Amino acid sequence: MLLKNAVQLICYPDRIGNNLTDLHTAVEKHLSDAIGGLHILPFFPSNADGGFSPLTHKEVDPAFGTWDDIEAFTGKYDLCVDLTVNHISDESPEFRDFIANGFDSEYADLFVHVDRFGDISPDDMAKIHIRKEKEPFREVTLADGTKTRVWCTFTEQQIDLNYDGDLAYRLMESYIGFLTSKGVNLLRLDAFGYTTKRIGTSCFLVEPEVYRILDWINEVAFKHGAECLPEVHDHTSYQYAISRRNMHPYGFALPPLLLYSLLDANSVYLKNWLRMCPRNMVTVLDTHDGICIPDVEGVLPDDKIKVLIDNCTFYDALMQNDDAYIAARAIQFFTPGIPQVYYVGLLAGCINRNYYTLNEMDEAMEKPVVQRLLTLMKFRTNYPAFDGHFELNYSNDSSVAMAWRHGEHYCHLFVDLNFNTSKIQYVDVKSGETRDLEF
Amino acid sequence: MLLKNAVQLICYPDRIGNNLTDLHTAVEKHLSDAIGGLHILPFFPSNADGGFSPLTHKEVDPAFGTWDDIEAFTGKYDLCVDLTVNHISDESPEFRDFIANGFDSEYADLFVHVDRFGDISPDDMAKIHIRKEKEPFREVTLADGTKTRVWCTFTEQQIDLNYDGDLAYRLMESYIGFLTSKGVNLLRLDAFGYTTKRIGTSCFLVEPEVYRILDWINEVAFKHGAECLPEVHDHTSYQYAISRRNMHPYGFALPPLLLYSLLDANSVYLKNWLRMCPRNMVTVLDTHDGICIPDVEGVLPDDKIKVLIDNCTFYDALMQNDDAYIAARAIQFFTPGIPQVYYVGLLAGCINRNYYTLNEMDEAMEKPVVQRLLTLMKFRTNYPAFDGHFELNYSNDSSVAMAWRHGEHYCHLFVDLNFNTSKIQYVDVKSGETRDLEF
Amino acid sequence: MLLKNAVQLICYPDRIGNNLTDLHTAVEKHLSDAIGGLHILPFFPSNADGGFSPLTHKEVDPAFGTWDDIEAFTGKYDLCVDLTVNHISDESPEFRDFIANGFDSEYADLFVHVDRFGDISPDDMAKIHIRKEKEPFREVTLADGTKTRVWCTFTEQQIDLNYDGDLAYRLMESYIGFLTSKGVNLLRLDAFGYTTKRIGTSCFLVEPEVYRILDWINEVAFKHGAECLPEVHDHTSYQYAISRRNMHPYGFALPPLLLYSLLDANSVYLKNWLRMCPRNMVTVLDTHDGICIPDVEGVLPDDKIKVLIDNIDALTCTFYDALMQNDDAYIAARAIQFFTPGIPQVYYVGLLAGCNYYTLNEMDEAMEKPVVQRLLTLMKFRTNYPAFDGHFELNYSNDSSVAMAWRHGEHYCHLFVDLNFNTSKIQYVDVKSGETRDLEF
Repeated sequence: MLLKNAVQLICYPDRIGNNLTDLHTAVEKHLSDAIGGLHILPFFPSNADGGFSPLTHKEVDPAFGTWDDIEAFTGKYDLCVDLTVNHISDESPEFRDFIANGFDSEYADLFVHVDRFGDISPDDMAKIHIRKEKEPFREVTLADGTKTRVWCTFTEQQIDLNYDGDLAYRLMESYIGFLTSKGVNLLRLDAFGYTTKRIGTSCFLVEPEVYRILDWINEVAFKHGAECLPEVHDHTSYQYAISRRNMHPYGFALPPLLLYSLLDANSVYLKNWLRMCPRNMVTVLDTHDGICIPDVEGVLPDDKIKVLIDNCTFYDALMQNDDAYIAARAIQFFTPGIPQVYYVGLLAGCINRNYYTLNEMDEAMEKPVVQRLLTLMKFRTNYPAFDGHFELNYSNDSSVAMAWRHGEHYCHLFVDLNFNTSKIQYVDVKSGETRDLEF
Repeated sequence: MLLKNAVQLICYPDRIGNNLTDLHTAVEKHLSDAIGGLHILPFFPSNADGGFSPLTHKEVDPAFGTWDDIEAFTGKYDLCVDLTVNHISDESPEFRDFIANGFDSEYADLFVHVDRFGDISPDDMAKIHIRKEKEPFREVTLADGTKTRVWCTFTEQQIDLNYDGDLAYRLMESYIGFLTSKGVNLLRLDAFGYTTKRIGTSCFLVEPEVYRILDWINEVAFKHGAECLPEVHDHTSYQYAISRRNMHPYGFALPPLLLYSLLDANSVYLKNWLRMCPRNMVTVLDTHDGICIPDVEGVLPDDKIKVLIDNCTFYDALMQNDDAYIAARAIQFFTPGIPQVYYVGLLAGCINRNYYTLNEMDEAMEKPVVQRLLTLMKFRTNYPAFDGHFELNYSNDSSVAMAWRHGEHYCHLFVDLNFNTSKIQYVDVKSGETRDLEF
Repeated sequence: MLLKNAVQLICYPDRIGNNLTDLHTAVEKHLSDAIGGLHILPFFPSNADGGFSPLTHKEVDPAFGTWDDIEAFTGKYDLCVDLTVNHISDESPEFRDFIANGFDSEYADLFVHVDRFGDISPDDMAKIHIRKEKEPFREVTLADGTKTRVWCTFTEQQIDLNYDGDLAYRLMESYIGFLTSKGVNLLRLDAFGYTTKRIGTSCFLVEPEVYRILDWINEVAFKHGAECLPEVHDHTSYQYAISRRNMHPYGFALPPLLLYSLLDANSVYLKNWLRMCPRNMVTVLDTHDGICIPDVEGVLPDDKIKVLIDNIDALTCTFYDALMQNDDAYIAARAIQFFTPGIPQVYYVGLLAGCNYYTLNEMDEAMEKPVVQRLLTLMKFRTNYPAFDGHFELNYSNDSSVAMAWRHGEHYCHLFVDLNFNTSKIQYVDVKSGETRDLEF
């Protein structure tokens, strides 16, 4: 549908070269026919958390470039961008206005006021699903000298939005409209699970509230020509729930699943997942965040997870073994969904966030393992069979056999996990013969 | 779509009363507005395996009744019937003709000839997925006095069909056409996984062969006004694969999942499954076959399965506790899909295959627990909300909260697993008020 | 031809002093009555794997010395030397001729050509017992400019020999002849398990081919006055099969077994193993490889292996280090090793209490160490006291101690190890005076 069924690049704005212009130089020079889109990590004005505390989604942080540097991509490549639906910076225009004007501010109902709930019992606090070990409450000093408390799931420079009120949905629709006008196809919804706040609950993925919030955003997105990629790290059950509301789940189960598969030469759990895997997902191997274990619970039994845990750029977990890494990307790419490749993974780097100069990328492109990866990326991005249907094939319990078919076009992946071998056969339509991809 | 979204009765032809006429008497007397369909277990001429060795699918075994006794159901109730796609009786017209006329018989290519494969290595035999501990080869004496071997997965009176040849598909289309002409809506495909025979493979669910076989039958069924219910007992991954080819999977994960849930007062794994559960499934709690464990692998962790195993009509596994049983049916009925109720489960019986006289059923209907179950069955079969959408609600880890919505119509199930309590609230549209179902 | 029942030194040619002559000087100065033989690690022309890729077994690398420097040991000492039966260098004359002349070379059938089979199924690839994570196949560029593939289990400079053909047996009998002419008593058969290549199989320890190849090699050694020490790292069952074909297995079960015993003060599994242990084995404690787990499966239960593994990864671990550099524990392990039936080897680093190259002065220092003097006292006693030449009698003990004894007529010696306090006590019978006396170590 709306998006190109092609490889996407996950990248920062400023870590290949220095800015979006240098980024655009790198894509055109090397990746012009290997990717059909980019996920550019947060590139708005921000004041904490590596970019996830945006003052607004309506500005490019001038450090990275300008909206014209963004639109240079949005005529040839899909564009995936983060939408921080849970929270906005305390330095945002809206929150500074609440600080100035107190509860008389017209943006007051945009934030969550801990005082509405009343006294929250210990039992209700114990239900809250949060990683930090402080109460998720920031007490702020207003202009008048009063002290009120707002909900704060993350760092204190991040103020959560109020989805029992109305302003939060207007603010998001404004962001989505403007972002989509700039050429953004795909909205990665960051920390969507925390948008549901209800005392007595987990305040995380509270059902079915979470899906009504999620349905509303998707419709706003669809009116403006964009699809959604709701990102949550929890039981895969939420990935199928996302998938079944016409949104893109993450294939967060795949990376740890392949690590186990390759390290222990076992395809039983991988094949079972491919037979089940939620569809219309965006697949990753290495992210901008790293290793997440709860995403593979149930997909991989607890004993095999322990094996995996007992035995981080994705390349390092395979012990910098090129054959293993190439086979994992091969498997990822034939997995149903849109494959993302993180930029450090493209350059076979060695904590998960490195800087490259434009010379350093050209050098890294010369690496044998990287040329093998370009060959896959071009093939996955261009060969028409991937636009057809997935048919998994019978294999023994130490190998994986994956195929795609779209009319005449047919290609077949075979990975022997015992020897990390990658073999792709595809149909050259023009000659009608069966050919071996050289990678 | 084609089927009624209502409770179905799984029953034999001759175990409530003596035959299909007595069966029809029982449904009308007690179940006329509580079920929308029936799954009548094999009722064809058969010579082994409790009815799953049919001489033909074109005859009612006169012991049970006639096709007019069948059609008495197919004007008011959906009709689900077994189609033994893997094999037919050795006493069938087709196989006796092969015995008589040897390989000159025009039905010879309807069966699998072990000699085509050649010598089958030990390694290839070790791949075969079979329960019996004999080689799946029957050596038969022909009329001429020659001895040839045919493939035989089950008892020797069951001869497997050949889906590398052509006659097998004609025979099935003939069966489906005639069965559908008699009013059959739904074809339970028995032992479909064994139809794929290929040396070097498991000869069970061989992918993607199994789905092409499965797609073909579904299309034949759709031309003749019927849908399919492919029954396989293996990893749930096959249930999602079935579901994604416009066919009905079984919810074989649910029964052991509820047993664990109720016995250990834990909803975490149940809720995760409901959030994921394959859609358009047919749910059971007790079957005509009994306990199957591999259907809950992954759905329930290995440690909790051991708990379940360490701690059979479904009523007995709950220790004949009515509240627990009623709550399990309540949970089953709000689970997405078409709910089947096995007849012994309807009558709260106490190995999974009992006979009842027409008096004995009337008495069993008077049991308090059975009246509670009728109330659910009528509600699930008639209340319009189930025709809308499933929305699971937040609950603690010892309770389950399930709801359906279809316009104004809304009903909400809450089960406390600690006390086996069942509470249903629904919207009475006529008065517009919220009411409690009394059960 | 029967070997001396005495301690043997495992050592490099060039890491004590500068060369084999300095080695010989060091041996005579300190070890002349403490060892009855030497296992000199590979000293042939080689270009990979630390010496186990020999161009030929018929040359000494001129840096290390000469063949005459080797024969200087034979005459007072048994000599154990590696025979790489599985593979030879790609820079060897035989394979280099294969490079030039293709399949017209008369050395072509000496190597395994992966294309004989045709297509090898995934199921057959998955059967192969191979430790590296590439296919055991090297594709070589021929002189003609064409590309053919030969079987290659280890690094690509190591080309496996073809034991379905005949040339490999001649090549191997040739090496055995030359080695024995220089005085080699004992042939360590390196990577003996991969000699059996057969698609549809593990291509490692393939039975019963593997024993026929092993029996044949044993016979060639016997013609030329040599015995075999077939080295394989797998389930102990293979060690008893070797033992029962009149060859010397390694006691690879012992090191991990003693590590557990000392670390957990438990003699049950050690005693059970000594009661069963295969006969005519050569025992080591630290190898040139380290600690291997499949060598102790069954000998030590899976719960006790995990206990050991948990301790040691907190295996590239010199056995002295695995005992936390505890001198008493190390001496108690060497004592137990020495009373274990078989011929005990001491790796030279273990002799010198290292944690390496040494000069001749440095070895003099290492010999002065109290722990090394205790080890010398053991070695001399094991190499010279006649009771070991009789029969082994294991004694009853509690489950935290080990009681091991040997008897040969009047000669009798008795080891008692308390695993709780790492005490090593040996009492022996002084035949001439008839009294029982304590070895001072």
